[PDB]
Amino acid sequence: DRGVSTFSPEGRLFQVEYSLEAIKLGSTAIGIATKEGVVLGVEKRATSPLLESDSIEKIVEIDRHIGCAMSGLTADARSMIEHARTAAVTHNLYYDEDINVESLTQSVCDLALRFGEGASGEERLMSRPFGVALLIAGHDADDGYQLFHAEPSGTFYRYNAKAIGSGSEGAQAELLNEWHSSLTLKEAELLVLKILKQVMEEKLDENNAQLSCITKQDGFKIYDNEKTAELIKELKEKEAAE
Amino acid sequence: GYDRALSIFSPDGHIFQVEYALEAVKRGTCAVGVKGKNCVVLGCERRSTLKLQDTRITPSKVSKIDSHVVLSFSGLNADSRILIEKARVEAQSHRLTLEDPVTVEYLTRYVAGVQQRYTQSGGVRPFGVSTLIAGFDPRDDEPKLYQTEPSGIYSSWSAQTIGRNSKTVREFLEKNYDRKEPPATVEECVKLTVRSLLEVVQTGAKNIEITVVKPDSDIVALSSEEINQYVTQIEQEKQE
Amino acid sequence: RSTDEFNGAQLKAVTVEAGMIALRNGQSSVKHEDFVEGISEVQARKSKSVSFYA
Amino acid sequence: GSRRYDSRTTIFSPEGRLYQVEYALESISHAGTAIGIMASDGIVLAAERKVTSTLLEQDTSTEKLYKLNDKIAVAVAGLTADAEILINTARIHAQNYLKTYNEDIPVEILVRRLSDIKQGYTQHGGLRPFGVSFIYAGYDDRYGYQLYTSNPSGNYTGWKAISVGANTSAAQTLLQMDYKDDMKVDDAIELALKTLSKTTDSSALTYDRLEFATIRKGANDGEVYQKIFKPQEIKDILVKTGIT
Amino acid sequence: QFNPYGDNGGTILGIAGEDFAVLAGDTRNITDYSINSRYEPKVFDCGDNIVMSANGFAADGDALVKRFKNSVKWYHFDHNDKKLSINSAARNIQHLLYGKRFFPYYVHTIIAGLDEDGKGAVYSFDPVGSYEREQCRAGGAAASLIMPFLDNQVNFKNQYEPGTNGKVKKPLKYLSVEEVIKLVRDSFTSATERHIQVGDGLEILIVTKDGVRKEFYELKRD
Amino acid sequence: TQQPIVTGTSVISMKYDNGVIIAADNLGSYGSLLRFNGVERLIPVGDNTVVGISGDISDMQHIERLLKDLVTENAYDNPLADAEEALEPSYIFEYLATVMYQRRSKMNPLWNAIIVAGVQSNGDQFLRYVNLLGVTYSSPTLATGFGAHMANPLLRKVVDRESDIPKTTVQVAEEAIVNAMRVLYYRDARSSRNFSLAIIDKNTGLTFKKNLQVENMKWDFAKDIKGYG
Amino acid sequence: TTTLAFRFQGGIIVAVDSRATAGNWVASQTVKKVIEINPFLLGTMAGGAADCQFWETWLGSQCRLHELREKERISVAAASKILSNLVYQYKGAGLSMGTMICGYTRKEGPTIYYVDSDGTRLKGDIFCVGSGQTFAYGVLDSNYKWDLSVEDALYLGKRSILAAAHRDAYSGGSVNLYHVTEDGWIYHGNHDVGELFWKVKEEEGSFNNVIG
Amino acid sequence: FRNNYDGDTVTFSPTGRLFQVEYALEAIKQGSVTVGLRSNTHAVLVALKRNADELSSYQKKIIKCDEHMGLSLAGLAPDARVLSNYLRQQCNYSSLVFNRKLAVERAGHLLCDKAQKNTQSYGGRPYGVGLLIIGYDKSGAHLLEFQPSGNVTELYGTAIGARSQGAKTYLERTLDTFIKIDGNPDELIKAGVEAISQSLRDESLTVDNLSIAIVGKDTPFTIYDGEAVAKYI
Amino acid sequence: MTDRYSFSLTTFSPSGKLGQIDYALTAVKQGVTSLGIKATNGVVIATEKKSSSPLAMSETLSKVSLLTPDIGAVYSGMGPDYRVLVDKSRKVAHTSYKRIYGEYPPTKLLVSEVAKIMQEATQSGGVRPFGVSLLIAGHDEFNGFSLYQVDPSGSYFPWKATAIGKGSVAAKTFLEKRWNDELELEDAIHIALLTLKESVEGEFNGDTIELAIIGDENPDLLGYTGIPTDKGPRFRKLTSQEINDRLEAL
Repeated sequence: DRGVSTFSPEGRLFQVEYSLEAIKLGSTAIGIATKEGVVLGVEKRATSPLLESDSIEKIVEIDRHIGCAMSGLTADARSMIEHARTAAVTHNLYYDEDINVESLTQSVCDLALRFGEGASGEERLMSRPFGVALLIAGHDADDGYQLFHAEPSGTFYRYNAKAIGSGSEGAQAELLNEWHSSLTLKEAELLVLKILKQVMEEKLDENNAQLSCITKQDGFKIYDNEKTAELIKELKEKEAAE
Repeated sequence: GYDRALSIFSPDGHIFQVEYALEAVKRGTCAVGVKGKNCVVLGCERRSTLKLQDTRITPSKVSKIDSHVVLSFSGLNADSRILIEKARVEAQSHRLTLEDPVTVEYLTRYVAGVQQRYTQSGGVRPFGVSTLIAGFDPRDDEPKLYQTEPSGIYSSWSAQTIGRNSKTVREFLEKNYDRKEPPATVEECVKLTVRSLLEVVQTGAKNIEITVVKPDSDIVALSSEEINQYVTQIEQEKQE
Repeated sequence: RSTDEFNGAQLKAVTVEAGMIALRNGQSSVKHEDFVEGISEVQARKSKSVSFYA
Repeated sequence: GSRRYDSRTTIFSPEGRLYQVEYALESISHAGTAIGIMASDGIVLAAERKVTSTLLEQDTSTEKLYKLNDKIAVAVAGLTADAEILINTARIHAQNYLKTYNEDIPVEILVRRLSDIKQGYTQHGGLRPFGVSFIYAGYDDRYGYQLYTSNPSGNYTGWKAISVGANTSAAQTLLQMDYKDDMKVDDAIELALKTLSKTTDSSALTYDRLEFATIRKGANDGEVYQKIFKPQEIKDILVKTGIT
Repeated sequence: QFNPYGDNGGTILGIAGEDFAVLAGDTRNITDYSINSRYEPKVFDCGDNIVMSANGFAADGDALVKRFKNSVKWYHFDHNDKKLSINSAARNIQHLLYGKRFFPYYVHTIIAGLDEDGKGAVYSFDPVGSYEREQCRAGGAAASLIMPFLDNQVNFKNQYEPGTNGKVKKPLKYLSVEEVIKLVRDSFTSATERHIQVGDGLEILIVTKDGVRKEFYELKRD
Repeated sequence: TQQPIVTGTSVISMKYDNGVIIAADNLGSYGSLLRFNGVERLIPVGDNTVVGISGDISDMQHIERLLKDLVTENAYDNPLADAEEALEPSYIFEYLATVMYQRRSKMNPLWNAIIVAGVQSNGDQFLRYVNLLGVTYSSPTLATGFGAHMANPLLRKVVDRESDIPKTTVQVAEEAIVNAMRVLYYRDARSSRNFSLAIIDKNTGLTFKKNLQVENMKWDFAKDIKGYG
Repeated sequence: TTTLAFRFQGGIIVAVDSRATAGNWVASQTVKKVIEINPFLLGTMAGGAADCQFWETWLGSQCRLHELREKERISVAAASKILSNLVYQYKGAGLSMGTMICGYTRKEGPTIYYVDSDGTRLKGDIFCVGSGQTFAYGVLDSNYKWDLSVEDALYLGKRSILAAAHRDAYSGGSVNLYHVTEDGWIYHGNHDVGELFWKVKEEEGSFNNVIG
Repeated sequence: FRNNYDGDTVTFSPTGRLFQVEYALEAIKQGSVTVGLRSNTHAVLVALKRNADELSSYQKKIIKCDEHMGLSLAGLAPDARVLSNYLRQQCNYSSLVFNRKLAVERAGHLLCDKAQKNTQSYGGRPYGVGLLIIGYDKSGAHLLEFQPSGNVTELYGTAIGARSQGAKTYLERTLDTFIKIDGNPDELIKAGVEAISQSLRDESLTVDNLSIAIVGKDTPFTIYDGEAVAKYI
Repeated sequence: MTDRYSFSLTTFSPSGKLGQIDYALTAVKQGVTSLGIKATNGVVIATEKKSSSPLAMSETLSKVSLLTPDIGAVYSGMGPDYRVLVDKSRKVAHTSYKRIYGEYPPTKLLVSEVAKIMQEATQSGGVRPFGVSLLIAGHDEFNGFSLYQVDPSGSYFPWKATAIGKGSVAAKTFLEKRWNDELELEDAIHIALLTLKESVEGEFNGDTIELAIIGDENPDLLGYTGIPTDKGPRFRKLTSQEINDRLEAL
């Protein structure tokens, strides 16, 4: 067998190459972060009118001032999110302090890393690093507002703007030009929805888009239905000039 | 015992096991849930064809997990038995430690975490088992109908079909129920569940179980004479 | 010194690759620089690129 | 050496049906026939031995019908070695429950736990699973007589008649035509012995190739009495029915 | 049967200024009637302007001081090279001490350092491991001689504002580092005279934003 | 909890300008029974340290195995031995101390009192104390057990403080130790005239004088006493 | 040591002391005996301060995990049972524990559970803890009325402490007051028991046998 | 190619080579280039910080172990995280008990033993990462080269990552130059600037991408970037 | 360091029935001949025991071993597998047996314990089955003399007569006729030796032929005759002279 132990000819881990394709199938998630708020907007998958769109979630609270988006294998990513939650509470106990987004990002990668092959310095009970990527966002003083993109590689990069999932490639191409330092919260919100309709297979609705923010004022706060609708409605009026 | 990797990702980014698990679900005989705003109505096919099988002591798919939380399935009949016991201990563990019976929402996550552990471990094959979980949340009468996948994902659904031939059954629910307003009464809702099941069952009144669970831990089973009563109405629609 | 565990055949490929590169640049004469680049093209692994996993 | 080589029986099959379990049913049907016929007033349980060797003292050695306790008897078909371990495990389980609660274990509970052990083996045990089917003929007051059978799968199913071992279909078909819901234990004794002879290639199925047991509540003063019938008692009732 | 824990006396005096904090302790080390050492500092700055003394049994304190220093390195790792808060340092010591409650460490541990507004802070630890913020709390063996003196004249506690006797007390006043050295010295001098354990020398660590300032005052050596 | 049997008592010491002077009785008393005689327990390691050991002799052997073991472990890997990975009195002191504290936490401490004395490579004088309790201090003059109550003050005269460490010459310190054993013989019942005097010097290295004996004793006053009441 | 909490029509009144004795000397005359487990729930500190700080901080840890997972405010009933099981298992350690876990939900009304190091879970409406639990019990029960204003309920609690405070030796310091609404505790401020004692003495003419 | 033996760690080819190590040498060349040089009194690391794209911020490649010691990662990035946490603990322990700082030679040796162990038996990947360990101690300045195999070697300069040959050409010419420079930070750093421009072909430096650190007699471990490194250029 | 196996090497053949059980059995058949006749007043067990090399001591080679002083046993198949299985069986019986009873195990009981152990070998990954068949011949109150045959499959049944090894087919048939319901101890031995000659001809010295009976009780052999109501060893291992004697009375 092709273990974690045994590498590809190049020297890459097998699981890292495979996990790229796994994420690709996943749900599109778009992140634009600014110093006026992190805006996370995600595509909600829907197969029936009969599915109830309230119950499902793809933005998941990990902590009072920490929001996350997930893509990849969802069921593995459901555990990933449970343990991330544990880590945060455990730090809060030790220092009486809200974890830096950046440290939290590292603490999660340390926990995906641990296999099944059988070490001699470490505890084994998995088989692989999770083949899921996450966008870990949040607010703290030192760095201001942050957005991180964690890879299955065991590598974290901070981003201004990052798109993962199906629409990874086409959303990123626009986000390079359109993202700026000048942008504020109301600016950012409209842009995300605009990119989202092009990469959405069907129509854009407020009932298959879910927006949230991390602001330091509110912490993690999921937007109600009404705000979401209104920014869609506002975007329509401008599109019909053309 | 076993602990070696079987969670080896394809180069098509999927666990092989999880795929096979999906294949298994289908084969298990259909189960249907459509919730009203005043009930949850559960239908399922059971084996009773065989002359010289006594149904009283042949196990019933529909399972008490709590007085107000019930569970049905499609999938491996061996693995469900294990599943049901796990839920029963958890259900009681909540009354022991946090007090009050499981909130339904909490048991759905418990059931899902078992499947997830099987994918975290390379040793343990996921069960090839999907379940319908239905009940009334504590201190409340709100009907919940939940659905699972054997891969460890859960979601709430207004109506559901799992098991054999979901195609014909799905197409019927898209025309016969609409989400804007649920069936008004228990009687209107029983009729739709019944109508849907008979599509892929073909008649019977003796073989099929319909179990209505209403609020405040009322579980009551339909007599064969009551089942037929709904069939008698529907025969007239089909004629006109 | 650069080349380690390469046969006669492999070395030969390193020099042939250099001329394609010199031609592409459009130099009259091949540079030492081009041979180095042929070494990591004859290599199985992909040529030097920015980080992205490692 | 050990890394390279594999004999994993813990692959999740692509057909939804584990291949090893498939072959264990084949192996069951090589072993002789055991028949459970549930009547209102008892379970008539009868199994033919598969040896027929003359030097072999079959008389003494019961090898298929083992009395666990007063209300519960098991007939074995399948691998006799694998079977021995499960007999001791099933005996200790009924005793432990009887000690804790002061009630003979309901039939349902006992059968379920034993099935779950078989299941466990292929769940993540790494073990080859036991290639045995057991008919657990049991009684308890609440539910009357109860009849369940197990599978190498770790699945049990209740019945009013079941067959395991050889000639599953031949036996099952006769019992369906001849047994009626209301026939009592008394009839079932006569019925069982005759259908077995007719399935088997033997001209007369001798008393010495038979094992016979009944579990009945028609034992006076509201009591339950089992009796593994001794080979010569099988012989007298063999003569009446005209097999001999 | 070994004694559960020994003792090594001493006395320390914690005072919070309002931009600085001063932790002073006798340099003597004493057990029974023998002076174990003349000069062996007890207050050590352990880092990020937090000074620490675990007065009482010195042996217990060597273990505690080290484990706390190991966490100072790691506070940078966990918080992405950020300043170790006095509050955060307090919680970390607390855990160890709860862990060594079942074999119970005898300490009165006072940490002093800087809070968020840049102010003086004095947090003091009971031997089991509870801690509370306090304006001034003395520690050690002669904690009880020293502490009311500081309470009365700093806080003006029951020092009536004249005319409004019984009601209003004298208005609270600013602390300055110079005024504070003069108080500390006086308190050590009284303790020297009535308590055998205090004397010989005093090693005062003044803690300011820009570092630690070490200054040494003689005390009677008889 | 170890029950102490055969005991060493008294290891006396004082610092001077260039190094340390360390001296001990040699005798393994077993209460009143002087079962063992001539027990050397000033134990050298390199030129730069002599480890004077007091307290239980049974434990003393166990402690010696650690010291033996520490010389081999430093020697491994590296060739260095000029002074770079050479031991220091600090390194040896701390190594013992950590270990001792582990045993005393389990309520089974190792029952000894250890003075480590020596000279650093830069040349600074090193004199610290560790004991069963793991009370750690550097002090200018030291004496353990019975020695503490007379030798501490005795040695303290000549060097009373840290700024007398430069003042005191090797000549004053040598004189002070000769007297000190004469006293210790007279008024301690576990102290023979037998002594080993080690000069740990940075300049000349180890000059180790074994088996110095004070051979001349005071009893003049005894003859005058004849009364009783 | 005098701490109490008692239910009334408008909520719960929690009134506590702050004097902590090490030895016989008051080592700290002010001490927070109000632990915010979370922003809606308050525990009283009693017995060993270290046992209580660690164990009510730890409860808070589970509280955070419950708020994320269930997305529903943490029941009063739940949080008390999790402490009671934990303290029981570890009972006979030396852990010195005595806490009334107080919270006010709209799903159970205002509620109090007394929990002990024993692992007792007692529902109640009057609970009081400490050496002066006998004096405070006397006054309180006799002027207890469920149907009562917020203002009268507060001032009863001030008086209750004060009566008990003089006579109990180790109770003194200052009084921390809270009135617990539905949406969590709201602080009703600190009042020095010394200063409080002047005001009552004059107004009501109480403590007229005491010569102040 | 696969072939040979590499799913099985124990088994080797006729020659004696284990394929696993070959892959791990390649892995270095794919990731970050970093160069080191040392004089008798200072030890220098010059690391080129890199990213995936423009909006990405740059990411440290020197990870500070201690005030007296450091390492820089170039092959597998999850592997490096492991070893650094591990090495942080070993310096603490050695400082605590022996009162003596973990000298650079032993530190490479403890490290070899850990990697070797995973490759000795089934279970456990080879650590594929190539680390360049600096450290300043009583016996002056050291630079070691941690092979994926578990071999440490003392060098005066070294270069790792693809097209490392260019850098080595320069360093050998100025071997003598570099060593006899002593007490000078400026001088050293300036040479190392040039060493890495030899490596880089059809590739650009940027001053913020260039990250340089020293540790020495008078200097603890310090990282300089931006305006700071503009001085040494 | 444990083998990285984590699973049963033993698989069901795709036609049913374990590969390995079949594999183990062949050894018993290939190995040299043993026969036994159960009798009413004893049990005769007999085996060929050919010189390995004339220079080899042919007395120290044994195939009869003791399980209890009442019950002895002989095997066919792998020699080294037997030795270990005997040692395990002494412990499994004796200690545990004494704790729950404090006697010697009856024969029925002893035979069943052995059956489980054989099964557990096979089931257990990293451990391949014991391929030996033992005949355990013994005495108990409640069943008179008994002979059980224990197969390497972990299954046992009692037999009037049985044989294993090469000559089993020939032997069983010869015996079948000669066996009677009432049997003399003397005749059981004559008949046994007569058949054994046909297994491999020649070498009928009683040295190279190993013969034991589970004869009648002796307080003589017991080594205390002070109370002679105590059961003596039922098992007797015959001398070479005794065998020599039997050849003349055949």
